[PDB]
Amino acid sequence: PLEDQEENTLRELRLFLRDVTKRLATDKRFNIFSKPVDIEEVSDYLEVIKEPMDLSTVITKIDKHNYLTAKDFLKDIDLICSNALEYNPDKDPGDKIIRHRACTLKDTAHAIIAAELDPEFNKLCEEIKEARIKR
Amino acid sequence: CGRGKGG
Repeated sequence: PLEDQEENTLRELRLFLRDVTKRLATDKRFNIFSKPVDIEEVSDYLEVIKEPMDLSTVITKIDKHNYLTAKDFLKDIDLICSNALEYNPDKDPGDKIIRHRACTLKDTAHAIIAAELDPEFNKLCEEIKEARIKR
Repeated sequence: CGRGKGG
């Protein structure tokens, strides 16, 4: 009944989220963020970063029905960016590019979300998230 | 800060 209409609305967001995540992942610049960080080159990511994230993990989380709101999905694109700034020093040019792309990834994601997605449509998602986190 | 990616 109601739970019906609900999942039709979620399925729709969940579809959009795949398309944003495909767009960010094709982008040349965001390539370093499309894999999980390796611990071969980086022998200390996990001692420095307590919550790793990447774009392919986001992909799967979409299919795992983890993102109830666009805001939830941005919570994880946001964690991509803060992870980079928290890990990489910004003196070396090499270090700096990554830093740049992380801010850019974040800004790109938000602008897309800000521009393609109907404000009325978020409100519906959030009203569904608060419902499912109850009864 | 971490050691860096490239070294």
